[PDB]
Amino acid sequence: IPNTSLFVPLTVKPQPLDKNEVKKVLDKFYKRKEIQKLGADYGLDARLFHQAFISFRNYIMQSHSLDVDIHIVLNDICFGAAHADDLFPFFLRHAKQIFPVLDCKDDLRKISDLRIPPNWYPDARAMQRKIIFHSGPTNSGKTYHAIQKYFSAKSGVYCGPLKLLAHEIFEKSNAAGVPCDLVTGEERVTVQPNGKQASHVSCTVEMCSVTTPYEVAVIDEIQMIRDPARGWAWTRALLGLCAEEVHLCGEPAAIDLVMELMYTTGEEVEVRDYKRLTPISVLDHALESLDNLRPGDCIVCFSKNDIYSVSRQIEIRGLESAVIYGSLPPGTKLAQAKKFNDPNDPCKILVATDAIGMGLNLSIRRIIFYSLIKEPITTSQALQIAGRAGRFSSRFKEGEVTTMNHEDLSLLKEILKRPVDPIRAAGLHPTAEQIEMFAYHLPDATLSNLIDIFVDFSQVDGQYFVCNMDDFKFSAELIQHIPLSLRVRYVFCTAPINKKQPFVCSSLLQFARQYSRNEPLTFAWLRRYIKWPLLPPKNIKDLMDLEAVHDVLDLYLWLSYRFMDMFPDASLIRDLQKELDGIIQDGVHNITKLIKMSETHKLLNLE
Ligand SMILES: Nc1ncnc2c1ncn2[C@@H]1O[C@H](COP(=O)(O)OP(=O)(O)NP(=O)(O)O)[C@@H](O)[C@H]1O
Ligand SMILES: [Cl-]
Ligand code: NA
Repeated sequence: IPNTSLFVPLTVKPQPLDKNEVKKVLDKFYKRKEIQKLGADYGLDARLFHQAFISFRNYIMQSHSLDVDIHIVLNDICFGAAHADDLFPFFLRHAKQIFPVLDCKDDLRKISDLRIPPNWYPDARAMQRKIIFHSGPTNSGKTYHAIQKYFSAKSGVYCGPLKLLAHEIFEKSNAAGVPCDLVTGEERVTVQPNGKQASHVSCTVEMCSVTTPYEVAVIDEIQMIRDPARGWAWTRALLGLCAEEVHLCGEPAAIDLVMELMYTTGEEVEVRDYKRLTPISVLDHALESLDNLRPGDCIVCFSKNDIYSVSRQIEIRGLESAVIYGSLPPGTKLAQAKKFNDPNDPCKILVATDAIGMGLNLSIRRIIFYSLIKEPITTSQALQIAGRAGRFSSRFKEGEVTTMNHEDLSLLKEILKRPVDPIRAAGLHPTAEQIEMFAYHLPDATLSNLIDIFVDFSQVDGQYFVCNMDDFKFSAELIQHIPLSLRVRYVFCTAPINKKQPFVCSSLLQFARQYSRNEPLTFAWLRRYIKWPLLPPKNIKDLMDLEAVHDVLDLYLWLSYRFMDMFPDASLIRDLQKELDGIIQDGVHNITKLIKMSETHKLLNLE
């Protein structure tokens, strides 16, 4: 069972015998089928047996001094007083220092046993919870029902997939006369001047508390429970929120799994179905040509190159367009959204990625898929994107959907109507405590190696899977040379970073390094580090750089809530970040000039 390729051999350096005879004894020992078979009984397969033997022979041949007990046995084997198999217990103890996993396999199994996840949440197990799955398309009112139920409860928590949604529900709750706190990875707002927690809170799903009683919880986008990297946060909220009613919102493809899980907790599931609030239809004609653009059009693109090329093509036609993509800061996304939505603003076309699928209220008359390749978009993605046309909360009473090119149109019709398979399993991840206990057993393993050994030893029930830890392992490998305690290193490797931006990676090293030296990262120090003041961008690469500085400031903020004394200046950094969002916001308003500079001065080819 255990994958022995994951074991990185530790070095055991060398500390009267005939060394030529001993070698002969060693070489025969290695070759005895009996000895190899006894090796395998103890977990030494061919590779471990081999690697332990190489170092064992090495240690014996090169040590100036052996322990007395092994010395005597070698003397006695050489001189006929002992059988050669008597060397085996020494070889085994040697192997166990080369490969300490061989000394604690049962222990590691127990530590990484992830079966019966609900037992991890004794507070939720200790009370009745009823699960209500509000199932339906986007724009069906499934979310509105859950959220109103939340607004009317004496206490409640909303858990969303996106920071923008946590903000939005926090703003709506307070505007509706319901005191509501905000908890995201980067921000905590306590609205009550008494500093006490409000009885409603709006959070990103990873930040929800599983030890706080609530009358009502809402878990938005429940199907993200199968997300390969993030699904674990949805499993944790679904199994662990101590709410009398747990309201779920999402697609019907998540229902069967939810029922399998809630069967294991003995909790009732009530499904409530919703239909689209307004009409929607797919057209018989492609857009075919950008000449055919009309106010309220949204062209959805699957690469940033298409975003640039399309927004510039639109400009050269004498039209303005708004731009939305995932890595924009949130004040920019909102400012672009507001220009596009304002009927009296002549900017009336939106060029956006699939980031518009959730978290922004957009008044879109017609979705035009620019292409259908991201590999083709999935039925779920298409339906989420499509359904953004004609939202009940917009002035468009009906929605339209089409593609740009005519060949794509029946492919789109086909994708949209194709049945979606039930999702099959819920994500789990190793906790900080589990990895810290692994590290006590295997204190010389690197953290990225411990994660792989944990995953390999772990056991899960049929309805779960262990989430991907590639991001976490990339950070671990980046900071592996910095001295940090296990629990601190774990937190640093969980900070969410875009590993494709060198300045973000350089910043994580810098923050980890200063932490390790007890050197607080102050506002003044950070301001010089990012070379403030930063200037308006002149081209796309300048914009990308600003966005990368904005993410570094997010990294500082994320860390400040885990390490307050070493990142003590969060308010001041937030202020600086808001000035940087303003600069990026003006640059994005002017994005067609940045793009024109990139193409015409930098000669970048956008297609
Ligand atoms: N009864 C109602 N009165 C006023 N507005 C409503 C009502 N029902 C729904 N809405 C609005 O119509 C839009 C769609 O509702 P709903 O489908 O519950 O939300 P949604 O934003 O599409 N969910 P998502 O797919 O997660 O973005 C939202 O702006 C709602 O706040
Ligand atoms: Cl490490
Ligand atoms: Na524009």
